[PDB]
Amino acid sequence: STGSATTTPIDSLDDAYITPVQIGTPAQTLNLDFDTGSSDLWVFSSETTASEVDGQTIYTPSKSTTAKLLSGATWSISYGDGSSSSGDVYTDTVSVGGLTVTGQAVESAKKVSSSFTEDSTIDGLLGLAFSTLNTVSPTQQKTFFDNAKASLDSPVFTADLGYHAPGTYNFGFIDTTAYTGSITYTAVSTKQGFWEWTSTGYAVGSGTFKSTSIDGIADTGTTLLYLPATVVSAYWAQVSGAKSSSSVGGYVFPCSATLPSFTFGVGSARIVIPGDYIDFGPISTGSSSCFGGIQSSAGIGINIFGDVALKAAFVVFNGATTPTLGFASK
Repeated sequence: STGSATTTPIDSLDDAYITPVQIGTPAQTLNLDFDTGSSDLWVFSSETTASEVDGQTIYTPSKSTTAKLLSGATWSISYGDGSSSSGDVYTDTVSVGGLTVTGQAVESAKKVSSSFTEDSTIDGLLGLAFSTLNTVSPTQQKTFFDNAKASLDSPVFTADLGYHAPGTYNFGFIDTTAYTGSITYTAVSTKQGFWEWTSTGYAVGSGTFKSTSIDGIADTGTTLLYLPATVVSAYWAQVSGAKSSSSVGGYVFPCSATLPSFTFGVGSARIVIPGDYIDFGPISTGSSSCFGGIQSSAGIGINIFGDVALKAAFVVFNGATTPTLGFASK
């Protein structure tokens, strides 16, 4: 089997992407944030604290003839930005782009952090990291991908995120028309439960490539590119007037600037992030200070290849017995 679904930015900055997902019988379509950095499929629901729901579409398990309470199961998750959610668990039929999993754990939120409440466009998250990170207790649950894997034509999914435009998540096949050149594959460590890999270096604009190993995770659920302070300083030093602002919470730059590109290495291959992808716009409405799309990972504890990086590539998440990650230009 295969599936193919379009993913759409939630706003004009590509702050996140939402993908429609069918849950239950009859189908209830919710728009979920597909998240290769976590492993829980959770939704706003009829059980979510009412004051914490603000425009989201909710899953109502009592209206699904295939929903079943997973008795005794609870979940609770915290993301690296401080966002969180928790609740109980149902199993139900879940379909993405024509690919159907029966008995999928659908984690119903009883509580969500304000950061989720305020995102009216995001009805929940669909985790695509390794199932070892799943937070359901006392019986850990499998991701949608893990459940689908054996039925898929090939045990892979691909992320093809757009810049200020829709893109595609495919399951079970590689669309050879969706990228240019060849796909370069690189090793993955699953020890921490993430799609963790090692970039071979970087370049700033038209500068020379610096060969250096940068361990990080491929995280579709993180907006920006978080890299070591040395790398990030080297980038922003090429933008007149750019500076790290403690009050704002990262690097800002004059909105009048033209940003240089940023290149990262994948083996001997190179992925180029155009400068425009690194512009996250005014820090507040009407400001001439703009927020940068490349930020320091210092104090996160891990480097994160988020959407800024991933949307410059066609990315293969290869879930074979020994997982790997593939990147192609597009």
